[PDB]
Order: sequence, then structure tokens, then C-alpha cells
Amino acid sequence: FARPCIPKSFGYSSVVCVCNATYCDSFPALGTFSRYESTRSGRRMELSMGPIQANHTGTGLLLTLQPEQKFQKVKGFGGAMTDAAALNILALSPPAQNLLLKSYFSEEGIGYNIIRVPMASCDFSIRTYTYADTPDDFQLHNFSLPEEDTKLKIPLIHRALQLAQRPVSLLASPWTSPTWLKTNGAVNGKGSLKGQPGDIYHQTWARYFVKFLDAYAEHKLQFWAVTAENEPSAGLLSGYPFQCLGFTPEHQRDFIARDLGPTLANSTHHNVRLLMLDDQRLLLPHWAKVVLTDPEAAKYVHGIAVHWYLDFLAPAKATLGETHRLFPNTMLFASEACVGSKFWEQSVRLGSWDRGMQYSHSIITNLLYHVVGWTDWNLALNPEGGPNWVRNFVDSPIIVDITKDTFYKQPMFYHLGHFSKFIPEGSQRVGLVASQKNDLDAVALMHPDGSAVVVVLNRSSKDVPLTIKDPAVGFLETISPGYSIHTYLWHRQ
Ligand SMILES: *[C@@H]1O[C@H](CO)[C@@H](O[C@@H]2O[C@H](CO)[C@@H](O[C@H]3O[C@H](CO)[C@@H](O)[C@H](O)[C@@H]3O)[C@H](O)[C@H]2NC(C)=O)[C@H](O[C@@H]2O[C@@H](C)[C@@H](O)[C@@H](O)[C@@H]2O)[C@H]1NC(C)=O
Repeated sequence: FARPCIPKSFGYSSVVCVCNATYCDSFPALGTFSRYESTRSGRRMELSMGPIQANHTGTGLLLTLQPEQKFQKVKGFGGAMTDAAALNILALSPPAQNLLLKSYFSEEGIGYNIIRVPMASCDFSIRTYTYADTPDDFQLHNFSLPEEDTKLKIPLIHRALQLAQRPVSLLASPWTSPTWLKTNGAVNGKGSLKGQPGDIYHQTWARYFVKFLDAYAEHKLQFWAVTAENEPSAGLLSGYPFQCLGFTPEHQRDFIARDLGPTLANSTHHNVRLLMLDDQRLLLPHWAKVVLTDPEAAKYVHGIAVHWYLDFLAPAKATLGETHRLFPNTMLFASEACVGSKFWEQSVRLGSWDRGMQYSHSIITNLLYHVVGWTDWNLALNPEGGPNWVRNFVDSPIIVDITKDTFYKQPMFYHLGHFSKFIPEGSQRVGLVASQKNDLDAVALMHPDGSAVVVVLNRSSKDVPLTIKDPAVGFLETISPGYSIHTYLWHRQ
């Protein structure tokens, strides 16, 4: 049954939806379309229908589908299961925990199909650890998963998979290696692996990845992909305040070529995809050129992961678009995003419409430039945006209010849902052209069954009447209200 949003305002531009132990909000014909609408004024994925008409006339804005122009296939959408997300979720009563996970992972919720999992601690942990902290354990004999994995992350990831109808892909990323493998002997700061790729430090580090995949397999979890390192550029930066491990693109190239690729290929986990970069898109296309023009590294790289944080410095055509033109067979994937990280921003703005529009504007732009997936950061945080051992607080689509056993679903959650619920793995992006200049962001995709989905974000405050033309089925006449977001679905059969 469709239970509606319980709105609550916290003084910002829109409302959150209040969920608790007993209550959370939840969820065509032919010649007919469905519309799902979310507005700043408070509408939350509201369903409505309309006719696909045969003829159309007028000089209004027209968006024409080009279903014969086929682009990338979609891997999917989801978020990260950090220690911080696990702690917050486990601090609710079990019925409330089930409503939180169902929100994300079930068909009654928004159908996430990706989960990013940090390999040992990052800033969103309450302590500083790796899986092999015993000094000079080159053998990795004292390699083990702490309670953070065995009592927190793993059981939650299981509950998620149990609630999913869609098959879920796990993605793993390390922030730092054991400190005895690092030039600087610390989890943070400027510092990289000692020595040079091909050597004992590097074979050990590669072996750790396999050790990690082995331990997760023992608990019956398998990975779709790993990244070669979270934000390699970080550890190049003097003073870096939290867990990091620096690689120049050359160093990453040679690590993948001589150590990490071979070690994964020779393992039971040879089907695991390796993704490179896992950093700002401004580093593209340079990094892809350095890594992929080496045939010894190229043969191990399935794809390129990007983070959104310096987007403003890096227009998508010159970065994502140029990477696709040079390397069309190496998928681009967005693996981390969050709002509220800028020193001047308040970490959590409960009910922020603006932050929701940032998510959807990013997903659309990324999809228009060949990106196959998009992953949020922390699945849930507290009202302060934590916890986080260095107070690097940020926002999250779900905020958990522990002392009240309630959690808030923010507009980011819905802007995300507009994609994740209606764009399953295997969907494919198709062309869409606009009849004239406009302030909308729009993308069209084809489901595996051939049915259409179109998402329209209105970045301006003015209501925009428009028409969507599907070349051999008809016309959808609709209105896109100011600031709103719409998903349209229709069968082309
Ligand atoms: C979990 O959240 C739910 C939904 O928000 C809480 O229950 C709801 O409780 C509200 C008010 O407590 C209730 O309200 C209306 O009717 C009033 C009289 O006509 C009117 O003046 C008022 O403003 C409300 O519009 C609403 O009907 C109800 N929602 C549903 C569908 O249940 C729930 O609360 C607690 O559990 C039940 C038994 C509830 O009715 C309260 O009496 C309880 O204290 C939340 N749980 C907790 C722990 O807060």
C-alpha cells in the first residue's frame, strides 16, 4: 500500500519525510503514460497518468526522442555503507532499521542496486584501523576483519540484499594501506607505498585486496568491482587530514600492470572488475591516457571511477566526453558524491530543495556524458552529519535522529529515487533533442523490455509547458513546474 510522506519543515526551502518504527512513506495502460512528480512545495514522487496523443501542434518547447541513437548501458545506482552509516542505522530499533533499508533497497522503496564498501577505515569511521596493523606482516598472517565489518557492515549488507528484488552489485575502495607499507608511516598525510611497483611492498598491497575479497567471500558476499584506491591524488597533498594513499597516474599505471591486475587475475576473484582513478573528473582525460595507453595496464582495467567534488573546474564535455571519445570501451562510473563538504557550508540542511536539485542535475549531466552509474556517499548520517573521526561532516539523503528512534528522508533521497527506481540495470540511454533553448535538464532511456523513461529537472522557478514526442507512438503533453523533477514512463508496444 502507498503510505504518503509525513512532511516536516526545519526552516529550509522544502520539507523532509519523517519515518519511525511503525511508519515510513512508500509505494501502465496502453496509449497512456505515467508521471512521477516531486516539487519543492512538498509533492513526493506523486503518480499521475495522461494520454499519449496522436497529433501535436504548436510552437511550444518540444523534446523529441531518438530511440535509434543508442548510447551507454546503465549499471545502476546506490550508496556507501560506511562505518558511520552502519552505526547510525543500527542505532534505530529493528523495525525502524527495516523501514530504512526497505526505503533504499526494496521495490516498495527506490531500488538501489549498488553498495560501495570501504576497505577498512576512512574519515567516516570512529577509529583508525586497517586489516593488517601488525607491523611488517608482509605475509599478511595477522590479516582480519574487525567488528566494524563482522558485526556492523556485513550483517547490514546482508539485510539489504535480502530486501532487494533487483540483484545488488558491491563495490570496494581502500583509503589507506597498513602504515608500515607507507613512506610516511601514518594513515594520513603526504605519503605513498614505499619502493616501486613490482616490489615487495606493492605485491603485499595487491595481496591485501585478495585477502579482503577472500574474507568477504567467507561471509558469503561477493564483489562486482574494486577501485585501485580512493582519491589517489589525496595522498599527494601535504598535510592530508585523513586516511589516504598517494598515486600519480604513472604510479597507478605501473601498480595495476605489475601487481594488482596480475594478483587479481591469478586469484579465485578474477571476475571482479578493476576500476581506476576513483577521483575528480578534472583528472580526465590525462589519467586515462597515462593508464590505458600501456597495454600491460589496459588489459586489467574495466572502467574509470569519478567523484563530483571539483565538477565546477571540469566541464563534462572536455573531461567525460573526451574520455569516451578516446576510450569508448572503458566505462565511466560516478562512485562518490555528497553535499555540505565546503568549509563554509552548513553540513546538514534538513529539507534542502537545493541539495536535491544538485543530485539530479549531476546524475542527468553524468548520464548525458556516457556515465554508467552513480553512487552516493554515506547511506545515512546523524543530524550533525557524522560521526567522523576528523569532524569532516557532510549531508546524507537519510538523517537518523537516534534519541527519538526516527529518521528523516531529505529531498536528495527523492531526486535520487527519480533515477534509481525507474532506470534498472541494462537500461540504455537514447537520444533526446530539444526544439529550442531552455532551462531544463532531461535525459531519455530505454528499459531492457523496450519501454521509455525520461527524467526532467526544471532548474528555473518558472513553469515550463512542454511536449515529449516519441517518433512512432505519439505525443505527451505536459507541464514542468518550477524547480520540480518528473519521471515519465510509457510502453512503446
Ligand atoms: C510514528 O509516526 C506516526 C505517523 O506520524 C505516529 O502516528 C500518527 O500519530 C498522529 C499524532 O500522534 C496521528 O494524528 C492525528 O489526528 C489528531 C486528532 O484528530 C490530529 O489533531 C493530529 O494533528 C493528527 O493529524 C496520526 O493519525 C498517526 N498516523 C498514523 C497513520 O498512525 C506514531 O505515533 C504513536 O503510535 C500511534 C499509536 C500514534 O497514533 C500515537 O498515538 C503514538 O504516540 C509514530 N511513533 C512514535 C513513537 O512517535
